[PDB]
Amino acid sequence: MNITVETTVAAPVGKVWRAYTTPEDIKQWNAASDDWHTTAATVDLREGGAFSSRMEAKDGSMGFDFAGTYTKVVENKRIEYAFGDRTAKVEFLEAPQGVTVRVSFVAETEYPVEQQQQGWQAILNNFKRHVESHLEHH
Repeated sequence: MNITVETTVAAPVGKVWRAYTTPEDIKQWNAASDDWHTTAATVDLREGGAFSSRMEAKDGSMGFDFAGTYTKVVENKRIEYAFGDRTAKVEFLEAPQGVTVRVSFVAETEYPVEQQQQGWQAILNNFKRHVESHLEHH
């Protein structure tokens, strides 16, 4: 199954796209802890480029290992990449009222379809909150 999620934000396409693939920006809404756990996020912004972001737990709070590599990028607007044994493609749409960000990915059988849908949507929602924190828009 293919799972699709979408989030619309009131921000310039260039700023959203650049923030979408900045690791320091990613840390703003993910990959951080108060109880002193080791997190790091990296993004390699180039077609064919490869990157990995990881979270670690000192006490056992949270953590994970995510890796991905880019296969195609178009007009800073259409991007396809692979992550582990699954793949995803993100599209950026310019709207009169705002910019819409759409992410489609292949379902992982180990996790419920609904849980994955909400998870990836939450990521875009975190991107929305990132915009809101970095732009009056709220």
